Order: sequence, then C-alpha cells, then structure tokens
Amino acid sequence: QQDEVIWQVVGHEFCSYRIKGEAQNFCRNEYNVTGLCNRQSCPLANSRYATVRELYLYMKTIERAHFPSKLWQRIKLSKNYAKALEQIDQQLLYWPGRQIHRCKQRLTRLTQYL
Amino acid sequence: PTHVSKTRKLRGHVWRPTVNLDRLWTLLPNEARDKYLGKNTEVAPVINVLQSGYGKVLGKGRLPETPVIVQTRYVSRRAEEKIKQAGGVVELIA
Amino acid sequence: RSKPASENVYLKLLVKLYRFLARRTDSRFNKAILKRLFQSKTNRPPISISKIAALTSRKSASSQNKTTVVVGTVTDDERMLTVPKLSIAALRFTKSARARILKAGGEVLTLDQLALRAPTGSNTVLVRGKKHARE
Amino acid sequence: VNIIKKRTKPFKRHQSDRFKRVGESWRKPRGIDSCVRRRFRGTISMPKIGYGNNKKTRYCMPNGLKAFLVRNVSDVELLLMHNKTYAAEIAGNVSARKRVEIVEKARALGVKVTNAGA
Amino acid sequence: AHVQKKNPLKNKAVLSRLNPYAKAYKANVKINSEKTPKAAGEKFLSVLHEN
Amino acid sequence: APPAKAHFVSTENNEPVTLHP
Amino acid sequence: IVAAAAEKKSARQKKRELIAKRAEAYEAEYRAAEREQIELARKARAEGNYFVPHEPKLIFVVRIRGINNIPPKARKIMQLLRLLQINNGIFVKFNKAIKEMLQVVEPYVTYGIPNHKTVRELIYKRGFGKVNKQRIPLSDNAIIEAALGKYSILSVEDLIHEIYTVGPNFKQAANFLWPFKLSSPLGGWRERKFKHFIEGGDAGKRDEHINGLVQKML
RNA sequence: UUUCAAUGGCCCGUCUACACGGACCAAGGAGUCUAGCAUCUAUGCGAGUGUUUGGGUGAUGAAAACCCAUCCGCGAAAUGAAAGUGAAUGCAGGUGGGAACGCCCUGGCGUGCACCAUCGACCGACCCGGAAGGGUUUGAGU
RNA sequence: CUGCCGAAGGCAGAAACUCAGAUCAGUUUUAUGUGUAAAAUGAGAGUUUCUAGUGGGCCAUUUUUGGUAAGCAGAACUGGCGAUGCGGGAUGAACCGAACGUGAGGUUAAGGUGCCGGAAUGUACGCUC
RNA sequence: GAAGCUCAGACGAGUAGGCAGGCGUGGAGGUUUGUGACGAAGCCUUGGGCGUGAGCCUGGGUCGAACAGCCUCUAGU
Repeated sequence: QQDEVIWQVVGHEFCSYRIKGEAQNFCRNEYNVTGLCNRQSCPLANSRYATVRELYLYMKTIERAHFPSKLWQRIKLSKNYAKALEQIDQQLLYWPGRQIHRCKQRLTRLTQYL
Repeated sequence: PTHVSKTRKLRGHVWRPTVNLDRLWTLLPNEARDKYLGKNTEVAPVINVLQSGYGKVLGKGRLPETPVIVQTRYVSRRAEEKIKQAGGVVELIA
Repeated sequence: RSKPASENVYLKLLVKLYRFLARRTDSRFNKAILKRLFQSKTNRPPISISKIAALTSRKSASSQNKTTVVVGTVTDDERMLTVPKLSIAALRFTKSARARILKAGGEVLTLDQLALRAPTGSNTVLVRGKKHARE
Repeated sequence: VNIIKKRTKPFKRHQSDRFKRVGESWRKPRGIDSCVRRRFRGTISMPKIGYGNNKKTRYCMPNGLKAFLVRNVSDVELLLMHNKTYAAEIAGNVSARKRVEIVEKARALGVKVTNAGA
Repeated sequence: AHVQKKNPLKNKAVLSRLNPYAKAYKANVKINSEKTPKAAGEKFLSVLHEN
Repeated sequence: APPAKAHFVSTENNEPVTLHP
Repeated sequence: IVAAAAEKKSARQKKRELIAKRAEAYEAEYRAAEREQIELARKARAEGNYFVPHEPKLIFVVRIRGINNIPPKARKIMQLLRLLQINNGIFVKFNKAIKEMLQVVEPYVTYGIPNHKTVRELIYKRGFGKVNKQRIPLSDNAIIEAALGKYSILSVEDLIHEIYTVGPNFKQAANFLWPFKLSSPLGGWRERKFKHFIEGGDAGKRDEHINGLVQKML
C-alpha cells in the first residue's frame, strides 16, 4: 500500500534481509544504504533511494515503482576511487543529503576491498 | 498454548415476541419505505409483523404521519389510536 | 500507559500521529484523543447516529458545520426514519451507518481527515458513547 | 575508552563442588533458612543486577569488537560497514573449503577474525 | 550541563561566577587601630569579683 | 509566639543576689 | 541577531551589578548588626546594667540516629522535618511551635544556632536546590532566579540572606532547599553519641556549638 | 588451572531446635486435557450477531479450503404468585457540576459528551376510584 | 533465570474520574475541658469498584488489682522479632549500633588500642594486695 | 529499529502474594542463493570469548549422516 504500512509489516520484523542476534539486527538488502534497520535507509519501506554494490549504482523514483523490471536503474563506474566520489556526491546533491556520507563511505570501503 | 501459561514460569517454585412501533417501518424493505413513506398515496402500505416473527405489537416510539395498516394478533391499548392518530388502521390477522 | 494493547498496525499509526500532535501542540483536545486511543473497547463504547443527531440538534443546537468526533464506532439507529446533514469523524463506521450518512446528508471521516481539517480541534464537538450498559 | 569487567569468577551453584548430580549452572536457592539465600558471611555471591558491566562496553571482546557469527561469504560481506565494531567468528560446523574461502574474504574485507588460524 | 559540581570555596573561578562581589570584599578591615577605650563599670567589676 | 526580643534589665533597682544550692 | 545578543548581554549585565549591590548591602548589614550587638554589650557593661541579645530566629538541626528502633511519634516528627537519614541537616525557623516539636526528637537530633560562615559554607558546598521535585545543585544563579524569582531572590547571596536573617519568604527559601547530606564528622563524635549534649553526649540542644560540629561534618 | 599463605565459612531439602529423607551416578519423573461459569484483553460485525446439524463445489491428495440455505441460540422489554398487562407528556423532560470546543478582551461568556448528584413523566405490580385522576410504596424497569 | 512492587498477628496492588486544593498528617502550637475547635511544618491529595496471602505467637516497655517465705497470675498500649543480611558484646533467636545493588577513596557509630587483634605498654589525678 | 534517540533526579533486604522481561528442549508452517563425508549430530577437553544470570559461541581430539539461526505455531518441555 504505502511506505509506512510496508515498514510496519516488513521493516520491523519480517524481511528476507533481517539477521537478528543477541541484541542487534543487520540488513542484507542490496538496496540499503547503511546495512541497518531504519526508516531512513529501507528502500522497500520508503520512496526513492540509491545504493552501491560491486561499481554499479542503483537509483529509484516513484512514478514507475509499480513496474519492478524497470524500477531499479543502474549506472556503472569503473574509473577511479576519487572520481567515483564525484559522481556519487554530484548525483546526490539534488537528492536528500542525509545518506550521502554513508554512500560515499561505502564507496571508500568497497574500493579498499578492490 | 501451554508455552505462555503460568507453570512455565512456576518451574522451580513448587410464544409471543414483540415489536414497538418505532421498528414497524424497519420491517418493510427499503423499496417500500422509499415508495410509501413521506408522500400521499390512496393505497396504504401494510405491515405483517406475523410474517416477520412477531406475535404482539407494543407502544414505544412515535410514527410519521404516513398511514399504514398493521396486521397482528394482539395490539397494545393506546398503540391502536397511535395508529389512528397517525392515520392508519390495525386490521387484526387471525 | 503509553501504548495501546492492540497489535493493529493502523491503530499504531493513529497513535503515532496524535502522539506528535499532543506533544507538539497545546491542544487538550489532542491529549484527550490520545488518551481515548489508548482506552480499551470496554472504555470505548459505540455511539449511535441517533445520539449524534440529537446532540447536534440539541436545544439551542448551533450544530452548523461543527464536526462531531468520537473515538469509537458510530453504530446506526434504524429507529429514526430520516438522517440530517451530519459530518462525523470516528475510528470506525458500520456499513449501515456510513451508507445512511453518505446517501442522505453529509460525510464521514477518519481521524486522519480530522487531523487534516481541524488538527487543533476547532469547531469540533467531542462526543462519547454511553458507558455501563452491562449485561 | 577501555574495557572494565566488574567480575571474572563465574557464579557456581551452591554445593555443586560437593555433588556431581548438581550441575555447575547457577540455580537460585529456594529454602527459607538457607545460608546462601540469606546471604551470610563467606558465602558464594548471588547474581545481582548491580554486577552488570558498562553498556558502552557490554558484549564487546577485549579488543572492543563484538563477535558476530558467520557461516557463509554473505555473512562476511554484511560486516563490510561494521568492520570497526564487529569481528566475524567462523561457525564451528563450517567445512575447510568454506573456511579458507571465508577467511580470505574477511582478510580482503579488512575484517578481524577471532578463529582465523583454525 | 553541569557534568561536575565544582566547589566555589576551592575553585576561585566558580566563586567568581556565583558571587560577582568577591572581586571587592575587603574582609580584614581596621576598626580598632590603637585608640582602644577600656570600658567596664566598677559595679560590674565588683559583682564579678564578688564572693 | 516569636523569640524574645533584646531589651534592658536594669539592676540598679535590684542588684543581683548570690544564690547557693 | 546582533541586536538580540546585545540586548541579552546588557540586561544580564544590569542584573550582575544588581546582584553585586545587594550582596554588598547584605554584607554591610551583617557587620552593622554585629557592631551594634558589641556596642550594646559594652555600654551595658560600662553602666553596670545587663543586656540580653535577641534570641536567634534560625536553628540548624542534624539527625544523629539511624532509621532503626525509633518510636513512631519521633519517626513522624523527623518525617515532617525531612530528616530521613543520619547526618542530614536542615534550616528551621525556630519559633514557639518548633521548640516543643524538637523536645520530642531531642534524643535523636542535635540543634544549635548557626553563624554566617556556617550558613554560607553549607549553601555553597552542600547546597542542592529542589527543582521540579529533583535535586539540582546550585551551580549558577540561573537556577535560583528561575525557581525563586517570585520572592525577589536572585542569587546565592540573596538566598543566604533570606536563610540567615529569616526573611519573610524563609519558608519558601527553605522548602526550595534539599536537606543537607553531610558526611560523618572528621575526628569523630564524643565517647558516647546518644547521651544529652549537656551530659557529655551529643544529642539535644547545643546552641553556639553546632558550628564546631558542622565544620567536621563538611 | 593447581597450590600455598592470611581472613571468613556449621549439611542440603521437609516439617513444626529436634525429628524425616539423603552411599554414588545416568535415564524417567509430578497443576495436564476437557465441560460450564466469571473478570480482563484482543479481533470481526453491530440492532443485530453465529457457515461447518446440513447441502454444493472441491482432483492433485479432497478429513483442508471455498460457497449456499431455512430453523434455531443469545440480544433487541420489563413486571407480576398467576391470568396477564406489558415504556420518550414536557427539543426521548429539566437543574447543577462536568471533558473538549468556540467566542472574545487571566478571566468571563457561551457550550455541554460520558458520568455523577438531583428531577418529573411513562411501563407495570400495590392501594383508591369507576379510561381520566390521586398516592411520594415497589422493579439492578422506558 | 533476572527485575520491580510487597504484606498480613478488615491489608497491598490494578483500573475509572474528580480538585492545582486548605485536601490530608501515628506531629507540634493556639483556644475551650486525653475530647473538640480554629497557627507551624511536611506532603499533591483523593474517592466508588475487585482480588491474591494472612488473621497466629515469642521478647521487652509503662500504666494496676489479686497475691506468698519464694517466685506469680490476669489486663491495655508500645515497639523488636517474624520477611533482615552487616559492625560490636570471646561465640548466641531476643544487648549496643546500623536497614543490604557492583566497586574506588575519605569519615565515623557501637565497641575498643599489652599480645592473640587493626588501634597510645598515651597523658593527668586518686583507690586497692 | 518513534518498538527509537536524548537529558536529569531519586531509589536498591525481602517470605506469603502480585506484575514484567528473557534462556533452554521435542515437533509444525515461512524464510536464510542457510551448514555438512574437504566431516552433521553427539561426546571429551588443564584452550579462548560473551552474558548479572538462565545459557551461547568457539579451538583441539574423537566421531560418522544429518543439522541450525530468524518470525510465528505447538507441547508428554
């Protein structure tokens, strides 16, 4: 239905990306920005977000969210760690700036992996 | 569910139904209310409380001034002239 | 008490909304709604559409366009044969009451639409259904 | 910040050092007049809520990283954004092939492993 | 705010904050200078050194 | 009742008398 | 923004010399009060007459017995006085009604008239205000002005004056003040702690000797 | 981890100090299911509510699920020993408090839920009268 | 397993709503004779409703009568015990302190400072073989 | 993880009794591209780690074919 009802059914407990333990839970979502359970970070439970994986970047928007096949758009970066920082932050300036730092840091850790 | 009981934490601790005239118009279907209530017709609607499962009609409520015929076995004392002052007549069914 | 006993997701959302409204406004009405949202069904009796119509058109009346608010169920009363132009915002409407309201008269609203129209409670009569009625 | 443990000796059940039918796991004494329950002198201490450790350091290993159980490479990848606060611990039933595959994945992740050399 | 209670009586800065008068207090003042007037009634001396 | 105020106790009229138990 | 900051700083400054002038006035009043008592005694001695000082309106009460084996009457009285522990101290408006009340808890408390240093020492070091039913230390004059601003008390010196001189708002000033939680006296008590102070013990009235105890308490 | 040194430490359970059980170990071992009733909570519907006594469909396992139908159960009306009778006068009655709201210009003003104090009428059973009218009797009544 | 509340010799808790009060107090003053009435101090005070366990006894206290070689017996109140660990009295169900989360530092209570035993074979004045 | 974050103060015996949150066992539905003959479960251990605790993970040895986390359900727990 909506973002919040999806959260309260999915985000809180029921999700194929939840890993609960002694006192903590983590996120396996290929769409999440922080790896943690939050309203700010769950793209299933909220509108358009962006995320990076190994580097290809997922992006979303609302008007075609009813079509899963073309819902997630992918842009590919294979130039430089520093360069990738400019494309990531440039394409998130006009987008909610809360998770720019988390996305940038994911770029840095994952380039360190490479 | 046994798991949420108290012992799982005590472990280690040792024949005549009646209707009032306020509900008489409820017995008639929605169509009858729409096509007889609130207007002036030479033919008057008839209410058969017997077919609805009521033996006696009692006298709690008011009525709209629309005349109506009430078919019943027993009728209440001043509920009769409640119909008559409303313009209807109680025709007793056997 | 600080949370409802129900697991209903939509009741939780309404609790979430009016928790913010109560704590960020000066509306004692909002505090009352939050308290009545936490009350249980035995403390949330249903109010009849006949009672709502009587209360609006009571004595001096002055019902006008004042929105009627009850934290509960607006049950229908078949005993009256006409329904006035009414506007009631409530937790839940029975299908009979909702149809009778909409077909002949005004409108029904959820507590969401109440927060959209009169978030502070201005021009809202806060009715409650009859308690006891023990059987 | 450093790590402080309020207590290191674990609480043994009373008389577990006298009987073998009595396990070492803690059981709260129930007798009304028992010395342990009435807390006399020179008696083994009872688990109290006051014995808990600092929240900022609770569950943390001596090196400060909380141990996170890992069975496959996916679980290794989940510690990518938490390598500074969590350490992957290999499940005891993971075979040798997945163990070497996982341990090099963690070494490439820069994630500490508490049972790597096994 | 106020993570630690500082005693004004041992910390000069805190005393300065709470009491904007300690800058000019002048505790030790000269009242006696030298001209002291010995004053005790002879009746008082007699009743004191009585019995 | 408030505490007794400071006042005067003239003794020239009644000089103190020595009392012994 | 600059105008508001300047307006804030100015009014806060004007409050500061106001506090300074009040504190200077109270200090001068204390010295003039002690000078007049000395002059009154000296002239009486010179004339052969006698002079009776004012009996002080302020009393400091310290509870010296634990919460065990206390009769319910004494328990209720000390509950009224807010002496719920040992070593707890309170300022009380000594009057006719307080005297007989203290005559019952005499074996359990010791009281005497505090001097200026004692009342100043206690409030600065052990002074904790009761704000929103919470125990908040008097670390700044903002707490005092926001909690007792309706009785013209704006600083610690103002509170000390209202307590030491027993002002019109003494009840409000004392009730704002959490009971003093004093330590065990350095050097200790006497040989027996639960006799009367007059009998070589420690309980009961001790007049001007409460200051010596309080110095050890602090 | 073992051990030593100093300090402390009476053998656990049961029963009103005693007494009764206890050589040791492993496994088993004691508030369960069900019928009714009551409080509370939650869910669905709401002057209604309840499919599974029954019938139809169910092919992929068919003891499930889904659908359909009249009785009938409880409730919608109470009182009387019983025949029986069998409820808004007066916005479905008023007064005061009363949540919330509105109006100004803290307070006042309205405004009044629920509920509580009052309060009149009505339904009856009781009495008088021959339906009207009169009681200051009554019912977990409108 | 842990945490919180916690008795009883009509209670403790839960829910439903009053008034920001002069509304109560194991209390003391004032007035009238332990009763009543109308200043101090403390506290947010409350009302209807239902629902677990208990209704025992030991010890001492002050008020009396019956008493005797001699104790003793019967009342009322008060507390402690009982649900209570800790310091001291050599040790102890009722004696003196003190009401208990895990620790660091300081200071004491009761009792102590010849040795066992942490602490003055300290100071001062007398008594005693 | 609005079921969250944050600041402050007070408090801490506990039987009868009341309330709340968790650990562990057998089986069922969902999920984990879940673990496993390159060794599952079990067992032993003067190894290591976590939790106040119920308990949990892990190194070494033995061993041979199944087993577990998460959310619900259930009980001869």
